[PDB]
Amino acid sequence: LQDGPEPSIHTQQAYAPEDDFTAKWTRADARQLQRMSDPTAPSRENSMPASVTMPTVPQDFPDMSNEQVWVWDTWPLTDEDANQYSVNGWEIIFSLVADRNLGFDDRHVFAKIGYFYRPAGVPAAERPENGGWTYGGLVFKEGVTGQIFEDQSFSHQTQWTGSARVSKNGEIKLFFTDVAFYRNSDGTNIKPYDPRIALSVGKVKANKKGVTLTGFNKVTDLLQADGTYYQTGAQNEFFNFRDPFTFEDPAHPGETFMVFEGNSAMQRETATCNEADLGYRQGDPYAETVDDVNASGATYQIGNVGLAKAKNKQLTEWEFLPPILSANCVTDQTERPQIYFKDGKSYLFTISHRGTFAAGLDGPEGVYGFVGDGIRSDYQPLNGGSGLALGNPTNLNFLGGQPFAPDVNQHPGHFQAYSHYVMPGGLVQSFIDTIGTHDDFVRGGTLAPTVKMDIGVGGDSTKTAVDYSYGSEGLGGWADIPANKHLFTNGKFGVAVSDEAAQKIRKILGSKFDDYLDGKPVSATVRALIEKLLAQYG
Repeated sequence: LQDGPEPSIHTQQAYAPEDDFTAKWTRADARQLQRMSDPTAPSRENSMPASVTMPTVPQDFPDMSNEQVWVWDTWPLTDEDANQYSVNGWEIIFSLVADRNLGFDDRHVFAKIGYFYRPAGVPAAERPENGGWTYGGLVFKEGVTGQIFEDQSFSHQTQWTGSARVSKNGEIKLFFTDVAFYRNSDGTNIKPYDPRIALSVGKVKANKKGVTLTGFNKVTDLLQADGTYYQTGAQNEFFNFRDPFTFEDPAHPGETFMVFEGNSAMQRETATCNEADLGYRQGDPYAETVDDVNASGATYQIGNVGLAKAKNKQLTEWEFLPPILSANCVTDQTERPQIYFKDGKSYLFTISHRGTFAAGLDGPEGVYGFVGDGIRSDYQPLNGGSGLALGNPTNLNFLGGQPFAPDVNQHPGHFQAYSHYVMPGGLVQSFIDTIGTHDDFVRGGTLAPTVKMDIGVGGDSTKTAVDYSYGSEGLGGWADIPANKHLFTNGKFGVAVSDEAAQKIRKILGSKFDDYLDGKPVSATVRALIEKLLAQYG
């Protein structure tokens, strides 16, 4: 470690979900990122430690849709424990997609949700190089998602990132960010954009030929920024509010929660930070003062992670709770939060950009993570108090550049991955933004290879380490989003089954089972036979 401030003291102690306690990712904590960087690291080489750095993705990569669409933020079908699902023999994922004719950086304001599917139960050695995914098309019919907005004057209307909860009958509750924009030809705002957390219910139809979705005809407006906990358009027209992830906390059975990205609810140009945001230990010769930080420009970076609680079992109404993490004077963007449970801990994982860090701070693109003894706790930022769990290869000694303009001295993998999502067993999937150098670089718009991050190394819950023996030197399969639970369902009855049971069921039963799963009527005798067999494994 290079000389610099000690990290902030955190206890990991749990509070009630309803308590007004918000953990801080402090300036002291984040300055550990500079301390971890090797200052000797020569041009275009990685300066961050290998154990918290994503293995390098090759610039020669396959495209998952054969270039039919641009693909980025992607998510599996999940249950309340974040297990990932196949339905009737098909792994299914949702992704943000855009018309491949657009410049990659114009994707955001024309984003739509589509889906991919592939056979479940295929060993890695038998899977196609590109992941073996088939593009299923768009989820929503034209015009459906605009229905929640009173002001229909929008210039752009998009579907942004969320999650998808699957029920045993193959019903899906798709949580997503429904966004209306109001812009001039030149890209400037008329009035503030309007991002909302929404739900649409639909259903999987799956047979031998493939997967189609029904429903997704109605959208329920669930949440919009409030102004007390989560910043609004009036407080800051470029406020962040997006990315719903729902789950059950083992410590609170029978409730459903949601994390999402917000911003601390301060008036943009009146925002300030205070001592706690800084978090320096008494006496530290590297401590900063509140006045200095308030001077620096850092008060414009006030990202947080929110919590909400469902007010019914249908998940159609929610209540805001106080934020669980704030990054005031640290970063603008604590994106795509999820809660991951392991060894009796709550791990909050989030992603952030290099560019969004406050003045005086810096770090790689990628996964930042926090650990604690509850979903609301005094979270301990992982790995030396830094927060860094999985950064893209980065020379922190040189400028970051941008995915559309790489710096001459920067690692060509600086923007190789984004919208990372942690899957069961610490497997991390992400999409490729840019790979290459100043004058020879390519855009991705397809998923990277899945990698493996071991969480809680050496008995120490605050430490993570990349497993470089996974796949081919740390790189697993292209777009590998594997299911660990397997639904069989006729659309009414269903069971969720393990990998091994899925295999045995598919082999034992015959074509009447294929009819059953396709929703065709069968005799009561044949049905009871099928369903009694299933029930043994659910």
